[PDB]
Amino acid sequence: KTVQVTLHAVETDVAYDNKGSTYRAWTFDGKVPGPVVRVTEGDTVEFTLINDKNSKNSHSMDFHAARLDVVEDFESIKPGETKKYTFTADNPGVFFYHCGSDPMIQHIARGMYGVIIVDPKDANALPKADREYVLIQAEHYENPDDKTAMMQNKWSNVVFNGGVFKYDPVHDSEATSWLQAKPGERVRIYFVNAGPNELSSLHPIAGIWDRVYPSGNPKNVQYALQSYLIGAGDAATLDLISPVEGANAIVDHSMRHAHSGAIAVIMFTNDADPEAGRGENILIR
Amino acid sequence: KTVQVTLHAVETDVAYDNKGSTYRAWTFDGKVPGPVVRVTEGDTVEFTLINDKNSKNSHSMDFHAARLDVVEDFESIKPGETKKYTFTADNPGVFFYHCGSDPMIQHIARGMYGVIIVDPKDANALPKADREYVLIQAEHYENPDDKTAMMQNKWSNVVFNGGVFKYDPVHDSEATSWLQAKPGERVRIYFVNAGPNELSSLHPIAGIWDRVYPSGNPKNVQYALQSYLIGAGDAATLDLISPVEGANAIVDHSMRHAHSGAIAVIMFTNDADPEAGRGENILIR
Amino acid sequence: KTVQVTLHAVETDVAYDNKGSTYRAWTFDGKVPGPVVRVTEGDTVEFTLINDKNSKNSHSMDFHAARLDVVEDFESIKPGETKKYTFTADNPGVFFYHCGSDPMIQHIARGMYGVIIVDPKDANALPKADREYVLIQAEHYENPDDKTAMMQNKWSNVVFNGGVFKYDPVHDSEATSWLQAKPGERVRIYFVNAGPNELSSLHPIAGIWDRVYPSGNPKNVQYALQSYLIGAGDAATLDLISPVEGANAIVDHSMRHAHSGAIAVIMFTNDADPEAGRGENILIR
Ligand SMILES: [Cl-]
Ligand SMILES: [Cl-]
Ligand SMILES: [Cu+2]
Ligand SMILES: [Cu+2]
Ligand SMILES: [Cu+2]
Ligand SMILES: [Cu+2]
Ligand SMILES: [Cu+2]
Ligand SMILES: [Cu+2]
Repeated sequence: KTVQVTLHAVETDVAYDNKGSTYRAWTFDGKVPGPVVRVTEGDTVEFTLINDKNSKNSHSMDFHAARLDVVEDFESIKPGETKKYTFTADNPGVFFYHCGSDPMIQHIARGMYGVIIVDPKDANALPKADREYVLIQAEHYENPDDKTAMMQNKWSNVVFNGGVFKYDPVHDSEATSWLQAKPGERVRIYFVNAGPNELSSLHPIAGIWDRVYPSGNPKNVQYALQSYLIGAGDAATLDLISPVEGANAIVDHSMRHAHSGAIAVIMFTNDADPEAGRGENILIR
Repeated sequence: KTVQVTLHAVETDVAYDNKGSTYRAWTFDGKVPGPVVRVTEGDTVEFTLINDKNSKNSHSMDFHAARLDVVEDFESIKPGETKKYTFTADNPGVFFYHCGSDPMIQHIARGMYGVIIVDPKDANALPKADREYVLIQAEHYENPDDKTAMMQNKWSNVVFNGGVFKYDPVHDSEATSWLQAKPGERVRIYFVNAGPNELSSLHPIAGIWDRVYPSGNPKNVQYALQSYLIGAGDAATLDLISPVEGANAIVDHSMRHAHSGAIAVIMFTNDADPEAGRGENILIR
Repeated sequence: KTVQVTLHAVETDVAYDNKGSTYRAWTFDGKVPGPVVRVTEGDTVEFTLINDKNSKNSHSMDFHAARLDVVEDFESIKPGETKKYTFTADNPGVFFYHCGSDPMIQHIARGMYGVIIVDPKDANALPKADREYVLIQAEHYENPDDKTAMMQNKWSNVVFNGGVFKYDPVHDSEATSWLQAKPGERVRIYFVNAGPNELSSLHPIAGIWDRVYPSGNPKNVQYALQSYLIGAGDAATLDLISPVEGANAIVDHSMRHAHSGAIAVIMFTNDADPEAGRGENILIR
C-alpha cells in the first residue's frame, strides 16, 4: 500500500528525567523520541517534512529504511520550508530515522531521532509477539549548544526514550512508567541505538534474549543470546520470554551507561494491562 | 541432574599483577575470577550464597544462565546472611556470572565475577575439543573505592583472569603461566567480558578462530573469524587450531587494551602437559 | 598457486589531509595504507619484508590471513635486515595486515597497515561484484612520537585510507577523490578497521548493506543490515547496490568519528568511469 507520513521539525522544551528537568530539544513533532512510523515491507512511503516557522535551524530527514540520494532527498530545509520525498520500504525489520542536518552529532543529541518499523510482508516470518515495545538509546548532553563536549563524548547520561531511568521505578522512585507482560508471552523489543557516539551491550537482567534479529531481518536470526551489541546508528529486534512472574531489567551492560540512566524494568505479572505493549502503546511516553 | 552450588562472598586482598601488587578485592570464594561453575543444559542448579560475617558490604549473585526474578532472586544480602535460589540451565553455552549489588560497576570492578559453562545436552553439537581454557576480561581500577574513576572509564589496566599480563611470559619476565596445546588440537576458549565498561575485540595473533559461538550456543556458529567483538557483560566460545609448533597471542586488539595487560600466550608444543586445559586446570590460576 | 609478495618498511613523510599536511609515517612501500595484497584461497604466499637501511626503527609483518608462529615468523627486523616466511591462505575473505613491532599501537598509528584479500576458491560463493573498493579505517594522532596520547586514545581524526575526508567532496571542497558506480551495480566494499584503538559502526547514508560477510567469509553472510560493527583489528566485506542515480555516504556512524574525517562518498551515475573500482584502482590513492 501507499502511506502518507508527515512530520514537523519542532524546537521546544522537553523533560529528560523523572524530576521534571527540561532542556531545549530539537524534535520531530515536539516529542523525544519522534513518533513511531510503522509500514509493511514493500509499502510506498510518501514522506513530508515541515520545518516549523519558529525553528532557528535548518532540519532534514534520514530514514535508514530508505534507499535514496543523500544529496537531494536528505537535504536540509530552512525554518518555514516543506520537503517531500517518496521511498519504498524494500527490507523488513527495524530502522533508525533521524535528522541529517549540520552537524548531525548535535541534531541527534538534541532529540531528532525515532524508529521506523517495517513489518515483514510474510506475516509468518517472525514468531508471533504478544507484546511489542520500542526502546531507543541515546546520550544526553548537559548543554545542547556545546558541540565540543559532544565531539569529546562528554555525555551526562545514557538514556532510553529520552529519559534518565524513565522505566526504572526500582532505581528511581519518581519513575512512573515500565514495561509489562505476562509469564510465557513473547515480548518483542524494537531497539535502536541513536548514539550519537556510544555503543550498547544490551542484556535482560534475570533473562536471556530468546532470539535476536540484526536490523530486524528474519534471515539474520540468532538464538539464546545473553547480550547483543548495537553500535551507534544501528537497530535490532530482540525477543524476551519470562517463565516466571517478577521482573527483568533491560540494561546497557557497559555499566557506566547503565548507572547513568540506561535501565528499563519489565514486570511480568498474570494481571498485566491488556493495552500495554499493544496498539499505540508500544513506545511508552 | 540436580547440582548444588554454594559460593561465599569474601572481601580479601588479592594480587593483580606478576610482581605481587595487591588490592582489596570483593570476591566469590576468596579468588578472582570466582570458581568455574559447570553444568549440563537442562540441569537444576540449587544455588546458595553466603555473605561472610566479616564482609563490610551487602552482596548478591546474578547468573546469566538463569531465568528468574531480578527483584527477589538477585537481591542483595547483608554480611552474615545466606540466600538460596534454584534455576534450570535452559540454554547451552557460556555465561557471565557476577554480583548484582549497588553499585554493580564497583562490585564487578572489585572482582565479583566468573563464568558458568552449560554443556550442550547433545554432546555432539559442538566439535570435540582437545583443550579448554577460560579467559575472563575485566578492567582494573587503581583505587577500588574511587567510583568516579569507574564512571569516567579511567582504568589502569585491562586484564585476563584478574592479572596484568597473567599469561604473557613474552612481555612480562615475571609471568609464570600460559596456555598449552599440541599442533592440530582443537583448543576451545570460553571467553567472558566482565567489563564493567569496556568492549573486547578478541584476536589470536598468528592464528584465526576456527569457529565462534555467540553465548556459546551451537546454533549461532560463525566460521574462520580473524576477530570477534564481545561487549561488556557478554560471552562467547572461540575455537583455535594451530597447524604448527610455536605460539599464538590471544589479544584484545584495541591496542591500548592489549598494551595495558590484555595478552595471553598459547604455546603449541608436541610435548604439551597432558593435564593442561583439562579437568579443573581450565581456569589457570 | 605460489605467489611472491615483497614489501619494504619505509619511514617517510606522507600527506594525511586534502590541504597537504604531512607527518613522519612508518609504512609498507612508502604509502599509507600499504599495497593491496590479493591471492586466492589455498594459495602459497612466499613473503619477504625488507627493512630499509635508512629506517630508524625495527619492523615486522603480521598477516591476519596467516596461521604461523608469532615468535619466529612475526619477529622484528632491524634497519638493513630482511625477513622471509611462507604461509598458505587457508580461509577466504578479507584480512588486516600490519607491523607487529614494539609498540604495535604506534606502528599501526603511524601507517603500517594494509589489507590482504583472499578470493574464494569457489568463484560462485560470492555474488559477482561490478565494483570493488578498499576502505581502511584508522585513527590519526597529532604527534606520531607521543605514545601516551595513543595509550589515552586521544586521537585528532578518524580516517579512511590515511586521509581526513579523503573521499568527501561534500564536506571538504579540497577533496578530489570519491567512489563511483552505476545504479543497479553490486559494489563490494573490503573494509578493514586498523585502529589501533577505535570501533567502527559502518553505515551507507541513504542506502543499506545488501549483504555483509564477517571476515569476508561466504559462510557468515548477513542480509540487509543498516549498519555493521567492525572492531579494532577486524575486517568485513559489505555489498551496496543503489537503485537510483545520486550519492550515498559510507560513514562510521559513531558521529564524533564521522565528523572527524570518517566519511566516504560514493557517486552513482550512468556514466561512471569504467576503470573505477576495477583492476588496481580498488584502493583509490
Ligand atoms: Cl576455578
Ligand atoms: Cl560446578
Ligand atoms: Cu535537525
Ligand atoms: Cu543514520
Ligand atoms: Cu558484591
Ligand atoms: Cu550481567
Ligand atoms: Cu613497524
Ligand atoms: Cu592484528
